[PDB]
Amino acid sequence: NVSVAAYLAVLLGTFIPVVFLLTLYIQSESRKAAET
Amino acid sequence: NVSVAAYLAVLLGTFIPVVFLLTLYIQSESRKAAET
Amino acid sequence: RSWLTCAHFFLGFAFYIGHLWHAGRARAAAAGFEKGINRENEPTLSLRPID
Amino acid sequence: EALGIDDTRLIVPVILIPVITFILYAGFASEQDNEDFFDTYDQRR
Amino acid sequence: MFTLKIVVYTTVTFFVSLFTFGFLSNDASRNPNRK
Amino acid sequence: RRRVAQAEAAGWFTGNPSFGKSLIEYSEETKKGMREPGTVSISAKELAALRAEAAKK
Amino acid sequence: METLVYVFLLAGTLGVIFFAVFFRDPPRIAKK
Amino acid sequence: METLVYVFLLAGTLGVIFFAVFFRDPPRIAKK
Amino acid sequence: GLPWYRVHTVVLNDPGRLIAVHLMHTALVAGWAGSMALYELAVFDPSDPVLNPMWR
Amino acid sequence: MSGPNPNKQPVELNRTSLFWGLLLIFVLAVLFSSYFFN
Amino acid sequence: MSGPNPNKQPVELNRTSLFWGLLLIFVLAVLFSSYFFN
Amino acid sequence: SASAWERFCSWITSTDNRLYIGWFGVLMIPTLLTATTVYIIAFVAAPPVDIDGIREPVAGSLLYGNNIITGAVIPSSASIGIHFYPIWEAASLDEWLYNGGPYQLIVDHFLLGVCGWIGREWEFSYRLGMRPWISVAFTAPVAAASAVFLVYPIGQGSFSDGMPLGISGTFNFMLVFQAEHNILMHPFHQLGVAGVFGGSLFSAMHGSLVTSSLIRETTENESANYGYKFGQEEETYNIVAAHGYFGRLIFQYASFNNSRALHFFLGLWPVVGIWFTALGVMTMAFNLNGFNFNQSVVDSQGRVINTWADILNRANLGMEVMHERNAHNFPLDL
Amino acid sequence: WVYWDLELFRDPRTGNPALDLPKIFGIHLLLSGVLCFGFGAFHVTGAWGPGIWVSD
Amino acid sequence: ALRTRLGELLRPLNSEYGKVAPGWGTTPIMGFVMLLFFLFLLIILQIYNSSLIIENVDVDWASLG
Ligand code: CLA
Ligand code: CLA
Ligand SMILES: CCCCCCCCCCCCCCCC(=O)OC[C@H](CO[C@@H]1O[C@H](CS(=O)(=O)O)[C@@H](O)[C@H](O)[C@H]1O)OC(=O)CCCCCCCCCCCCCCC
Ligand SMILES: CCCCCCCCCCCCCCCC(=O)OC[C@H](CO[C@@H]1O[C@H](CS(=O)(=O)O)[C@@H](O)[C@H](O)[C@H]1O)OC(=O)CCCCCCCCCCCCCCC
Ligand SMILES: CCCCCCCCCCCCCCCC(=O)OC[C@H](COP(=O)(O)OC[C@@H](O)CO)OC(=O)CCCCCCCCCCCCCCC
Ligand SMILES: CC1=CCCC(C)(C)[C@H]1/C=C/C(C)=C/C=C/C(C)=C/C=C/C=C(C)/C=C/C=C(C)/C=C/C1=C(C)CCCC1(C)C
Ligand code: OEX
Ligand SMILES: [Cl-]
Repeated sequence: NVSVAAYLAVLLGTFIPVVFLLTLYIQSESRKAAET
Repeated sequence: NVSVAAYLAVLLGTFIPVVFLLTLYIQSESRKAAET
Repeated sequence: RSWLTCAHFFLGFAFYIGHLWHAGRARAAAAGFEKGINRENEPTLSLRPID
Repeated sequence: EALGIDDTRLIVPVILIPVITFILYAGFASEQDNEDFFDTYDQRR
Repeated sequence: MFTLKIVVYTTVTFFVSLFTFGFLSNDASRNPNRK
Repeated sequence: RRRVAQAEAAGWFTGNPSFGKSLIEYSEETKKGMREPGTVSISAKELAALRAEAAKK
Repeated sequence: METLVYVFLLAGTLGVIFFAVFFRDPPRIAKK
Repeated sequence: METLVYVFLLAGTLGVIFFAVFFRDPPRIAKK
Repeated sequence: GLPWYRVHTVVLNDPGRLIAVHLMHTALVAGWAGSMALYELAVFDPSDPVLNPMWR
Repeated sequence: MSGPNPNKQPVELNRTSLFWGLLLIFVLAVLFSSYFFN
Repeated sequence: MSGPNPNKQPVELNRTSLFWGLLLIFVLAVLFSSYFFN
Repeated sequence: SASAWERFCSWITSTDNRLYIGWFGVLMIPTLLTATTVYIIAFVAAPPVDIDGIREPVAGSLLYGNNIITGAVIPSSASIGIHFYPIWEAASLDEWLYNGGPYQLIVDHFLLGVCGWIGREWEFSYRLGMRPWISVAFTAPVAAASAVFLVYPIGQGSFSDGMPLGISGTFNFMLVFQAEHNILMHPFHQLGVAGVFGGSLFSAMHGSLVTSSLIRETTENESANYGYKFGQEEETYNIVAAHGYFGRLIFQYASFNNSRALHFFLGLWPVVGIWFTALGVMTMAFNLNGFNFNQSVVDSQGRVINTWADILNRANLGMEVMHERNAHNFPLDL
Repeated sequence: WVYWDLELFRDPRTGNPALDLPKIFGIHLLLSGVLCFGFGAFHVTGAWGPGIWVSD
Repeated sequence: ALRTRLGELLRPLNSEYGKVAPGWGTTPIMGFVMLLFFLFLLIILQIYNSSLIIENVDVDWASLG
């Protein structure tokens, strides 16, 4: 039916760049908040 | 043999708290860097 | 044989422990810091930080 | 079998390397004072 | 197997020689209370 | 006071100004004074020029 | 194929140990 | 079981849209 | 700053945001109930209630 | 020497960029999930 | 009103805590991977 | 100005290295790195080992169907015994892998490395001008590792009886040891259990007493750990307050007034406990087993009334008749 | 990364961090020529090396 | 800027940043070499394209024998 280990591909390829963007945004927001 | 979808369990349960800790550390370091 | 072997293995290990204790204390008493670190001149405080 | 040596070629490094280390150590020791002291250890280096 | 044996013998002799002639090199003087 | 000396000269107090301080604690300083001991304030252009003159010829 | 996951986890743990040893926060005395 | 993954991805996209609409950065004029 | 294990104590003296986080937790629990029911309905076989009931 | 590198620069990501990146990644996952699975 | 909440506090995580958390999560994964897989 | 050997000795014994090497480290670093390398590669990919010598190999590596829990570096063959089995004493490398030579390599290098670690702890205690008895404390886990890796094989005459370098192998070692020596009834193992339980009790007690009486030096919006500054002169917690709390908890001289005596007790209890349990394993290597209270209660006629020791004996018999299948051709296990 | 401020990387004339890219290219081209000549003269030809895969 | 043995060894190899030859320098001979390289690439491209057939040069799998 549906090939396995594609769940890993879809979920990791969704998570890792999302993780990267969330980390960047939180880092930038905290740097702005500390600038004040 | 080895049950599938346990790869998802192991890898996501490894990544997500690691992601949380890395985000916390980077956020704290950038707040310290903008405090200066 | 079991009694002799076990007793003398016990005593050999115990006297290795004694050797380590007394060799360490002999070195520390010869160098002169067997009673503790001198507060006025602490050797670590005069070293560069390691990291 | 002394020191586990079954081939005579094994004796060459086992004897040779300590000789070179002793040569370096002997240079170090010839740099020293080498007279008797009355103390628990020698503070001269 | 002999080449590996002689390499291992050389390495063990080298490190044991360093150990032996390092502790002979006035190791008790190498303390912060010297001089 | 004799132990903050002989340690400041040895290299302590410099390098990691925010080591044993919390986020709020380190934010309270670096805004009302209390610079890192053993360090001075210098502009980036002046520091770059000094590093250029140090490596001259 | 789970052997790869085991090796990855062990290597990640060893890398964490390596970074905790050599890239640690340098201890300094504060001017309190 | 991939239907669950499809639904999760679609719902995540819709949640991103929701947060981009209602939790956006409020536009303000600067004092330049 | 606050440690990672004390991040939720900011709503300790803020009743409105305490109600907000309680509402968020309630929404998460209700959503889990709904999604769990949907998944169980997706994987349930009602053909034989005698030898394959819901607890099997 | 080992200390202040003059080339150190801060990194920013405003909320608009965060939302664009989230939308891009989620839409790419939606698009390519059907092909990874089959 | 909608604005500065007085209860806003910063959140910190020093490098020691980061390394402890990484070690904890990786060791837990090492421990429980054998049981999740079987 | 100095000789090359003097500069080499100054670098080896330098306190400016990130990790102190020292002369004991000269022996320690290569041995520990060799053991670590062989252990990693043999845990990942090593062929099964005929541990019992009966041509029935046991798989221990990850590539041969093991997880982290069941994986182990199998002890050497019973045909080898405690004969010295390096790589060059085997006809081929695969013969060395079949007979468990990696176990001997790892064990020998690891024991040399931990002896070097003891010596290196002494050495960097000496270079810093501190008292050198942390190595005496570290001798206890080294004693236990030696007892389970070298002494027990020496007593039983085979490196196959040493503790396997794994987790399930460790459990198998414990079960066979209980079956053949009844270690639970051995008073030295009971002293070791008291040592570890008391060490946990005293670690928790000291930690709770120090954390309970911390001197207020922080605000409500930060961790209490920042009230202590690294290198401060004053004490960070009220020793008198903790002493008073613990005196009123049990009785007024159940506490240690002296912090130095308290910390000596902290370092003394589990070190002595582990010393005693390691020596107990060393003595049971030569078959000086634990207490035997089997059939100690009889009635007026003489019928055996069982005790808890007899149920323990039944469990030990269950483990005894099942361990090392097809390796026993004789009734007794001498 | 730790030891970034090597004196080799700074221009003796100006002091700013600079790279003499034409001469670096000369050095790298000479190294690549030596490597290519060695590969083709010893590895491929079998003078000192295994050779390459040749099929029918 | 710390000074090392290897750094002092390689210092003359990175010491002439911005040093140029005045005028056009070696540009004409560079263009001649580029023209030769263009002709060579054209020749081998047309050989691989079988637009240029040379004696004893059979661009074919069968030439392996
Ligand atoms: C870029 C050109 C190139 C390439 C890709 C190869 C590729 C190859 N050659 Mg080859 N060769 C070349 C040029 C090249 N050669 C030249 C110019 C010569 C003439 C000198 C040769 C002569 C030659 C011989 C004689 C042989 C080969 C062989 C091989 C094969 C195995 C070697 C290998 O994989 O090494 C991979 C190497 C690495 C990945 C490097 C890692 C090394 C680590 C870092 C070791 C570290 C040690 C180092 C000293 C640092 C220690 C200190 C530190 C801890 C601080 C491989 C197909 C062998 C063969 O036939 O294979 C079947 C063989 O016998 N070659
Ligand atoms: C590995 C080969 C190689 C490389 C990379 C270089 C690189 C360089 N040489 Mg050089 N050189 C080489 C070999 C090489 N050399 C050889 C073998 C000789 C003979 C000894 C020379 C002789 C030489 C001289 C005499 C000079 C250089 C110079 C230069 C520099 C400037 C080049 C320039 O202006 O580009 C000009 C070209 C471009 C900017 C762009 C070209 C883009 C092409 C034309 C596009 C083509 C695309 C098109 C689709 C192709 C279709 C055709 C195809 C289908 C057939 C540069 C660092 C000059 C310099 O600075 O000296 C230090 C100089 O004066 N070289
Ligand atoms: C969206 C809301 C989420 C929270 C709501 C909670 C309730 C909803 C239930 C969620 C169900 C998730 C687990 C699915 C069940 C399962 O795994 O076993 C069923 C199968 C068993 O294998 C199968 O096995 C079969 C043969 S056998 O059984 O192995 O013998 C064979 O067909 C094949 O191998 C394989 O298909 O597992 C799978 O193969 C599918 C992989 C799991 C599906 C991915 C989950 C996607 C959502 C995760 C989101 C990440 C979280 C991030 C934080 C927001
Ligand atoms: C059958 C009998 C013959 C065999 C038995 C021999 C008895 C052995 C003990 C006697 C010898 C040791 C004397 C005390 C040790 C010492 O260093 O004194 C210094 C202090 C004593 O009091 C401190 O003494 C100090 C004064 S002074 O300098 O020591 O004079 C004082 O300043 C401080 O306040 C005070 O706390 O050390 C201590 O506080 C530790 C006291 C307990 C240690 C010995 C008791 C045994 C505990 C169990 C052993 C571990 C078993 C674990 C197994 C699970
Ligand atoms: C959907 C949501 C899914 C996300 C949920 C999960 C994410 C949360 C996971 C985070 C847990 C992190 C805890 C670590 C965070 C961490 O440790 O920080 C250390 C931290 C430091 O304390 P302080 O108060 O000094 O903190 C300073 C602050 O800056 C830290 O925020 O202390 C604690 O947090 C106390 C807990 C001790 C915990 C000890 C852990 C060590 C365990 C053993 C490690 C393995 C041993 C191996 C050998 C056997
Ligand atoms: C792995 C693990 C860790 C250790 C414990 C334990 C072993 C038990 C195990 C438990 C893990 C936990 C706590 C899992 C939690 C799962 C949860 C909370 C799942 C809930 C998901 C919520 C969902 C879908 C909500 C869906 C709601 C939607 C679309 C609403 C959309 C709408 C809104 C937003 C506006 C109005 C219109 C409409 C359409 C109603
Ligand atoms: O392997 Mn281990 O423990 Ca020396 O005895 Mn016989 O074998 Mn088996 O039984 Mn008892
Ligand atoms: Cl038998």
